[PDB]
Amino acid sequence: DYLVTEEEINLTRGPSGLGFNIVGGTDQQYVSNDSGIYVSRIKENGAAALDGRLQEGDKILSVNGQDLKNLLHQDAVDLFRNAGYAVSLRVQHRLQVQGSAYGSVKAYTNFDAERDALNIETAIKTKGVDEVTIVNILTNRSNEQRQDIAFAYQRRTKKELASALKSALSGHLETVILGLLKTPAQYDASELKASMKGLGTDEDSLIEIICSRTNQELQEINRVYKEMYKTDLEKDIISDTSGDFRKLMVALAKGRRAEDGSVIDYELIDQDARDLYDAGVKRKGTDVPKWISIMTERSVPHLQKVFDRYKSYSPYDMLESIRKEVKGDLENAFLNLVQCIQNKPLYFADRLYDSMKGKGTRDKVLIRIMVSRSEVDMLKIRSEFKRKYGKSLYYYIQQDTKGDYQKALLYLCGGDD
Amino acid sequence: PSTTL
Ligand SMILES: [Ca+2]
Ligand SMILES: [Ca+2]
Ligand SMILES: [Ca+2]
Ligand SMILES: [Ca+2]
Repeated sequence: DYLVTEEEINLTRGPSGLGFNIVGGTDQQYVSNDSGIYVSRIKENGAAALDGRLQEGDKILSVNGQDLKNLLHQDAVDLFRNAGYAVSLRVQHRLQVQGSAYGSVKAYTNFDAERDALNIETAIKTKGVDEVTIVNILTNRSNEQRQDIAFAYQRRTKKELASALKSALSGHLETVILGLLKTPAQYDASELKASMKGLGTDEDSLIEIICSRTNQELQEINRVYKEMYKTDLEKDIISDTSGDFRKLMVALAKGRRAEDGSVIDYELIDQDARDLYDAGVKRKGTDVPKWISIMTERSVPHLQKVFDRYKSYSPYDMLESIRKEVKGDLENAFLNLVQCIQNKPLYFADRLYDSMKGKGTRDKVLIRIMVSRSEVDMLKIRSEFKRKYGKSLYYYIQQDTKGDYQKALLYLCGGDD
Repeated sequence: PSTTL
């Protein structure tokens, strides 16, 4: 999913300074228990920007040959402030090279935003509305292509595409289409905002989003949430949850989980496993903060190994331990989180099965998963679904939904099996 | 707390 490259960058400090900011240190950890020094910002027309090599999110390994390993924040700052005007940096980059490789919806190769916008306008305005054409277009374009369509639509009609579709569509189909027209962060932010109703908060939707999104996704959600609603996501969580459930949700929503490490820390894997047992099944009652700290701070690959080592000590695996130890929203949040850590595509496959298996449909959950995972890991979700349930995700959608709504969801599924 | 350099 990611690539790591190292590189020596040589900067000359000009009248505007080096032109970048840093975070980190043993006392100001960027992510949980990470003491590294990271570039947080790069100023324009500064030395780093005009050089081009340094990038935000870079880890700074050394300055003028001095290693930035396990330093106080101030000691790293002092090494920069006491450097000369010729500054040599060894830096580590982190590059994401996955994209939509495991998504079911790909960018349409022969895309033409103006053509799509015109054909959707025509479909909206034909007598009776041509929902088939609207579904065929919008579910067979990537999210960013949909944004270009919406821009071209507004330019030619002087009306917003989402407003026009609110009038042209109804029912679950409208929910699907309007969801697809939001960016991933806008969609997640709006779903979280809608779930927070004070004492009527939709904990299940809160849990699903907060427990399953990564650091990078949550950082974008936090930024977009603030722009859209003029309040920080964390503040709305605090005012709409309570108890240990609130502390868990707040911790997860920060999106500061330890990032994937190069070295597997076997000693910490074992110690975390013992701690989880000692805090839960081994004792009367539960030390919930210890569970929260471990499960929100460690990297996902680390915790995967922790949960297996936990079985060496405990007669019960982590999931059945949660069921035995806690109840209510807190129990449901831990259960979702542990499933997300162990196998995220299987987590979504099981949530999709649950949304359809019984009487009627939990359309809110079904739609949200099909919209939000279609460009992420729907191909992996489909593989886990077929392996566990024998029939395909496509088949269950077909049995539980009908009409143009069904057709849109099957396009988001992408194919059978 | 970020530090400008
Ligand atoms: Ca129609
Ligand atoms: Ca409507
Ligand atoms: Ca116990
Ligand atoms: Ca059903």
